[PDB]
Amino acid sequence: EVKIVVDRDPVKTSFEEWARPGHFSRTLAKGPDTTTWIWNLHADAHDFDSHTGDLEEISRKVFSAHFGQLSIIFLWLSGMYFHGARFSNYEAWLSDPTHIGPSAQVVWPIVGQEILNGDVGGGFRGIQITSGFFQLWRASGITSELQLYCTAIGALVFAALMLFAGWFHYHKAAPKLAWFQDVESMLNHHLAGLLGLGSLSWAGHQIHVSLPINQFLDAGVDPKEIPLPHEFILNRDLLAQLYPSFAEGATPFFTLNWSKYAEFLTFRGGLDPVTGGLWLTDIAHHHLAIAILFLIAGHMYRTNWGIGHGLKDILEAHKGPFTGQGHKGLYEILTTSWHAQLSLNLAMLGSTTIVVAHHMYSMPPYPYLATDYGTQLSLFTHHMWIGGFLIVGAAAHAAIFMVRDYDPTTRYNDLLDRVLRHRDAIISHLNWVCIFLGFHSFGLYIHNDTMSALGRPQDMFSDTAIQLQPIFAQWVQNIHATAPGVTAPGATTSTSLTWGGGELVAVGGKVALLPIPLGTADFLVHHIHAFTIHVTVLILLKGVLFARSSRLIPDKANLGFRFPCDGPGRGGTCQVSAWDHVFLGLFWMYNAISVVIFHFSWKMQSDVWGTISDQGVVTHITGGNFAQSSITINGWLRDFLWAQASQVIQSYGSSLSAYGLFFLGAHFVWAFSLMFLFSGRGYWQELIESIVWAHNKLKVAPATQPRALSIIQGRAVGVTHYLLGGIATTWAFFLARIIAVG
Amino acid sequence: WVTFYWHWKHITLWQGNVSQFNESSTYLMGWLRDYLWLNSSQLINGYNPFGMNSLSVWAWMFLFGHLVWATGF
Amino acid sequence: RQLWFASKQSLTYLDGTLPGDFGFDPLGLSDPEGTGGFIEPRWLAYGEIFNGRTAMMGVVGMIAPEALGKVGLVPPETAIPWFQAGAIPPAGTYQYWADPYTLFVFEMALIGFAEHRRLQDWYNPGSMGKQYFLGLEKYLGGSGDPAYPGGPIFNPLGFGTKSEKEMKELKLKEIKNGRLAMLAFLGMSLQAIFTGVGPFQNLLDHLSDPVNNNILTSLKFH
Amino acid sequence: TVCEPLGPDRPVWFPGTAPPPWLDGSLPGDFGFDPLGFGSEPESLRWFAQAELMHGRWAMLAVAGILIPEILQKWGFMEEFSWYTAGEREYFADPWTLFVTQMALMGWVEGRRWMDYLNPGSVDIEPRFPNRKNPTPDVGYPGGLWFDWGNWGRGSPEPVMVLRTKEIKNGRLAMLAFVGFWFQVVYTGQGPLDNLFAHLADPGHCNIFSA
Amino acid sequence: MRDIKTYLSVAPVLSTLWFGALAGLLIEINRLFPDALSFPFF
Ligand code: CLA
Ligand SMILES: CC1=C(/C=C/C(C)=C\C=C\C(C)=C\C=C\C=C(C)/C=C/C=C(C)/C=C/C2=C(C)CCCC2(C)C)C(C)(C)CCC1
Repeated sequence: EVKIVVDRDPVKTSFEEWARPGHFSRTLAKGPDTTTWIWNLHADAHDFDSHTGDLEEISRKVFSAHFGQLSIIFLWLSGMYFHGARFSNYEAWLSDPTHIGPSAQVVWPIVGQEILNGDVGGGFRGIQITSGFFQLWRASGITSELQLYCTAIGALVFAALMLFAGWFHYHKAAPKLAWFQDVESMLNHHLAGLLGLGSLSWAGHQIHVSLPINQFLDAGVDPKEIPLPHEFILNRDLLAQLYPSFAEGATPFFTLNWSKYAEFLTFRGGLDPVTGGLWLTDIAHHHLAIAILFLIAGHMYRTNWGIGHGLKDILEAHKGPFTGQGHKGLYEILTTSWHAQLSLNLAMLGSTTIVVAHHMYSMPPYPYLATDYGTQLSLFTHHMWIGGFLIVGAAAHAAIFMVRDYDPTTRYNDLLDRVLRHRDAIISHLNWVCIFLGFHSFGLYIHNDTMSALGRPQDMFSDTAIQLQPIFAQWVQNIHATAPGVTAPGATTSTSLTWGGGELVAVGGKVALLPIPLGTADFLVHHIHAFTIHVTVLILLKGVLFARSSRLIPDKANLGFRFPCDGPGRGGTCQVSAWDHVFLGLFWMYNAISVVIFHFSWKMQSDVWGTISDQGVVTHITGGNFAQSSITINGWLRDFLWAQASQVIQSYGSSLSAYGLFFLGAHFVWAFSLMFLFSGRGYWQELIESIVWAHNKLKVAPATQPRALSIIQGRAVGVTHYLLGGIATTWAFFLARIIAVG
Repeated sequence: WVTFYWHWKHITLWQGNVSQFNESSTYLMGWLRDYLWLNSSQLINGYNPFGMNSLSVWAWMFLFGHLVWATGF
Repeated sequence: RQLWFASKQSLTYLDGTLPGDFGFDPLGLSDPEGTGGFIEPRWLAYGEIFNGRTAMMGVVGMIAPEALGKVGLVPPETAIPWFQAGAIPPAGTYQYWADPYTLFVFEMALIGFAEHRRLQDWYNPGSMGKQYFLGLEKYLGGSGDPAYPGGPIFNPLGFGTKSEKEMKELKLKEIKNGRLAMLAFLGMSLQAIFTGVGPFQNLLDHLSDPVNNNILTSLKFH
Repeated sequence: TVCEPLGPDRPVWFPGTAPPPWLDGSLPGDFGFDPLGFGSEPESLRWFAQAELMHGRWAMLAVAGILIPEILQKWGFMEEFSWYTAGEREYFADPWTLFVTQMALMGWVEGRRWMDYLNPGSVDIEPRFPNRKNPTPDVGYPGGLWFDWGNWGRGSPEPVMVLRTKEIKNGRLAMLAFVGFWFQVVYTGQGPLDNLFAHLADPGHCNIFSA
Repeated sequence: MRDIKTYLSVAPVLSTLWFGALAGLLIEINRLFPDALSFPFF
C-alpha cells in the first residue's frame, strides 16, 4: 500500500558549486564567451524540468522551493509585526479609532525627508499606512505591544525552522516518488487536516479570547485595565458574567440542546453599528461550521484502509454519448506533469483572489474597516491585481504543458483530443463574440460622447434619454432584500447591506455602507468589463490551443515553447510562440484590471462613501455625478480623471509629497517601456558594434563581448517596464487622492 | 518639446505673469501642473451634461487624438 | 501473539522481534520499505521501554506525597495534588530551596547531560568507555545493547542468574508494568483536568459512594 | 612538537564522536571542535590560531585589569570604582589624544609583528655576540631573552605543548569572562565582585531570573 | 572554504557591498554637512 519510503543523503551540503555558476546547465557551466550568458543564467535557473528527465528530482527540488517561499513569507510577517510593535502608535490608535490615522513607518531625519513623518494624530509622526493591519490587530484583541513583539519573535523562529526543514528534506532525507505521486492521502489530509482544523482552532481563539475583549472595548474601556486574555479562560467567572449559557461547561453541547449557546453562536447577519463591521458571533459561527464541513469532507478517498474512493475510480465512470469515452486516463496526466497542476491551481487561486477582493468591500469583516476609506480601497485593488496576475500565469503554464509533456502515445486522453480536434471553431466563435461585445459596448460610449458634443442630449444613452435598464441586477437585488422575510427566517437582515433594501450604517459622522442603485452607466461598465475579459480569454485560449501546431507553421511544437519567431518567411512569422501569446495577453489583462478599478473607485466615491450630517443628510465625497457623467469618455476625463487628480499634483511641500514624486517616475518608466517594445535588435547590435570599436581603440574592449539583448528578453523587459509604469501610476494616484480627501 | 517651451513662454507673457513661468518652470511637476493641468481646464469642459460650447469641436477633436494615437500602439 | 486490533501493515514489520509481540498496530508506521529515521523498529522498542519506565517512576512519584499524607507521617506542608504541586501555576505553588526558573534550567541541564550521553551511546554502542570521565569509565560500556545496559552500576543485586528465560519473564513484567503505569498516569491527569480535587481524594471518594459516575456529568472545569 | 592524534590521547569534546579529519590536534588546546569546519584549509587554520592566541592574551590582560582594581576597591585601601564607567574618567589629557598616541605606537608594533607573521625570522630582535648560536622562532612564541627571559617556553619547566595548552585554555576562559563582565554591566549596574557576592548571599533567587 | 571565497568574489555580492559602503559614506557626509550646496573652502 502506502508507506513512509524516503531516501538518504543524495547531495552533500558542500560549497563546491556556489563558486561555479550555472552548474546545472551543461552549456552554461562552460563559461561566458559573451554577455548573453549572464542573462541566460538567471533566465533558466528555476527551469527545473529542463535540468533532468525524471520527475523524482524536480519534485524534490520544488518541495525544497516551497519551503524557501514559506520562509520568506514568515520573515515578512515577522517584519510586519515588529514594525507594528516597536515603531507604531498602535496603543493610541486603540484608544479611539474614529479619527486617528494608522501610521506604522517612520523615516530617519537625514536628507530633508522629515516632512515624510507627517501629522497623523495621537502625538505621533510617521508615514501613514493603508495595509489595514490595525483592523485585524483590533479584531484579534492584540491591544498590547508586548503581543506584537512576541509574535514577531515566534514568526522569526518559524521562519528559521522552515528554512531548516527545507535544507534537511532536500539534502538529507529526500522523499521518494511513491510518496509524491500519492495524491489520495494528500487530498484527504489537506481537506480534513489543514483547512478544517485551522478554521476550528481559529474559532477557538475567537470565542475564547477575541469575543469578550472586543465586547468590552465596544462597551468602552481603556484597554489598560481590560482583563488579559488568559485571565478570561482560567477564571471562568468573567465569561460567566458576560454570557449565562457560557457558564454551563459542556453539558448543553454534548446533550444535543445546542440552542443554549445561541448567545455567542448566532446567525444575525448585517453589520454592527458600533463599528460597522461584522457581528463577531456570526463570523465565529461561520468559521466553526466551515471547520466541521471541511472535516466531514476530508474523509472521501481510500488511502490505506478498505473504505473510501479512488481518484481513478471516479473519472472513468463518467462517459457521455457526445464525448464518448469520457475522462479515462486523465488521472495519469494530472499526476505526471507538474506544469498542469501549476496551471490549474494558479487559475483557481486567481479566481479566489478576485472573489475575495469582491466579497471584502461589500461585507466588511473586520471592525472599523468600512470607515478607513483608503484601507478598503487599497485592499480591494491589490487583491484584484494579484488575481489577474495569477490567472495569466495559469494560462502560460497551461501552454507550457501543452508543448512539452503532452503526448497521445502514453499520456492519452479522449476528451482533450476532441477539444483540440475542433480548435478552429472555438477560436472563431470566441473571436466573433469579442468583436460583437467590443462594438456594442464601446461604440455606445462613442455614440453617447458624440451626440453630447453635437448638442443633442435627448438622443443620449442614459436615464434622462434613450434608456437602457439593468433589469436583472435590480431583480436580484430585490430578491436578496426580500429573502430574509420568508426563505431565510433564521436571519435578521439581508446578507449584506449593499442589497437594495434597508438603512445605512454610519460611524463617526462618516458612512460605511448603504443600498447601492444601478443606473444605465452600470449596464455600460458591466458590458465593458465583459468585453475586455472575453478578449483576454480569446488571446490566452488561442495561445494554449495553438501552442502545439498551427495551420501557419506545421511543426511549431518541435521549435520549442519560447522562441522569437520562425524567420520573415512566408510573409513574416513574428510572434508565433505561445510565450508571445502570453506577452500579448498581459497588456489586455492590465487594461481590464485598470478599467475595473477605476470604475470601482468612481462608483464608491460617488454613491457610497462620504460623510453624514448631524441631521442625517449625506454629502458624498464626489457629489454623486456617476449616473450623469460616466457615460462620456470626455466626462471620464473631466469629472473623474482630471478633477480627482488634484490632490496628487499639489502634493509638494506636504506629508503626502512622496505620493507626488512617484506620480512622475511611474509615468516615466511608463514611457521608457516603449523604447524596448517598439525597436528591434539589429539596429542596437550595429550601435553596440560601433561602441565596441570606440572602446577597443583605447585597449578597453572587454572579453565579455557586448551583445544587445535577445528578442524575447527585449519583449520581456518592455512588458515588465510597462506594467510597472501603469500600476505605479494608478497606485500613486489612488493613495494620494483618497488619503488626502478621505 | 520646442513648441511646449514656446507656447508656455508666450502664454505667460500675454497674461503679464512671466514671473510664474520663471519660478515654476524648473521642476517637471511644475510643467505638468501650471502648463498642462490648468491650461487644459477650459478645454475638457467643452461639452458637459449641461450643454456645449464653441470649444466643442476642439474638445471632441482633442479626444480624437488621444484615441488615434493609442491605436498606433 | 494475542491479537487485539491488529492489521497487515503491522505484520509487515511486527514479525515478533520485540519481547512479547501482541500484534496491535492498525496504522502500520515502521513499514521497512523506507526506514524513517526515529521510526526504526529498534527505535520503537527503545521508545516504548524508555517511556514506560519513566511513566512507572512518575506514577509512583507524583502520587507519593499527598497519598503518604493521608494516614502517614510526611507533613501536611506538602499535602498537595501533583497537578497542584506548583508545576501547574494555575493550581498552586510552594517556596523551595531556590527560585522556580533557575531550578528548572538546572535540572534540565543535568537530565541533558545524562540523556545526551545515553544517545551518543545509542549511535555508537559501547563508545562511552573511552574518554576520561573522572572515573566511571570502566562501567559505562553497558551490556552491548543500549536497550538494556546492565552493568553493576545498573545490575546491583544480580538477576537473570544463568538464563534468558528469567530475563524474558522479568522483562515481560517490564512492558506490562510500563503500560499499566502509563494508563494510570494518563487517568490521574485526566481526572485532574476534569475533576479538580486530586487522585488520592478520588480514591477516598470511590471507596464508599458508588453513585459518583462522573462521566454522567462530563463537567469540564479547571 | 608533539602530536595528539585520535584515540585515548584525543579526549573528544563530544564523547562518542569522530573529530573532523583535518583537526589533527597539533595546536595545543585542540579537542576536535569545529562543526562549522572553518579550519578546513591550512592557511585559514594558522591565521585563526594566531587570532586565537592574540585574543586570549589580550583578554587575560583585560580581565585582570577589570578584576584586581575592583576588589582592591571593595576591601583594599584605594577605591577604584566602576571600571565600565572608567572609560569616561577625566584625566590630564583628552581621550582623542590618548587614542591617536595609542594608535601610532600600537600600529608601529603590531605592524612589525604583522611583517614577522608574513615573513618569519625576517623581523626579529635577538642579538648575537660571537660563537653563541641564537634560537629560531615558532611565530606566536618569539623566544630569546626578550619575551622568554625565564626560559620557560623551551623545555625544562614543562613540555611545551602542555604549557601552550594551559595558555590557550586560560585564554578561552578569560574571553568568556570579559564578555560576561561586559554583558552583565549591560544588564546590571555593578561590578563583577558585587554580582558575585549578591549571588553568594542569595544563590537560590538572586540570579538573572531575579526580575 | 576557498570555494566560498571564490563565490564571494562573484560580481553581485561584491557590487552590493561596495555600493552599500559608498552610499553609507555619502549619507554620512550629508549628515556632517547639511545641504552642502557650494564649495565654501576656497
Ligand atoms: C565564566 C563564566 C561566567 C560566570 C562564572 C558568570 C557568573 C555570574 N553571572 Mg554571568 N555571564 C556570562 C558568563 C559568566 N557569568 C556570559 C558569557 C554572559 C553573556 C551572556 C553573562 C551574562 C550575565 C548577566 C546578564 C547577568 C550575569 C550574572 C551573573 C552572576 C549571577 C549568576 C546569574 O544569574 O547569571 C548566570 C549567568 C549566565 C546564565 C550566563 C551564561 C554564560 C556562562 C558562560 C554559562 C556557562 C557556565 C561556565 C562555562 C561553566 C563554569 C566555568 C567556570 C566558572 C568554572 C554570576 C556571578 C547576573 C549578575 O549581574 O549577578 C547579579 C546578571 O544579571 N551574567
Ligand atoms: C541619482 C543618480 C542619477 C540619476 C538618477 C535618476 C535620474 C533616476 C530617475 C528615476 C526616474 C526618472 C524614475 C524612477 C521611477 C521609479 C519607480 C517608478 C520605482 C518603482 C519601484 C517600486 C518597487 C514600485 C513598486 C510597486 C508599486 C508602487 C506598484 C505595484 C506594487 C509594488 C509594491 C511592486 C545619476 C544618473 C545622476 C547618477 C547615478 C545616481
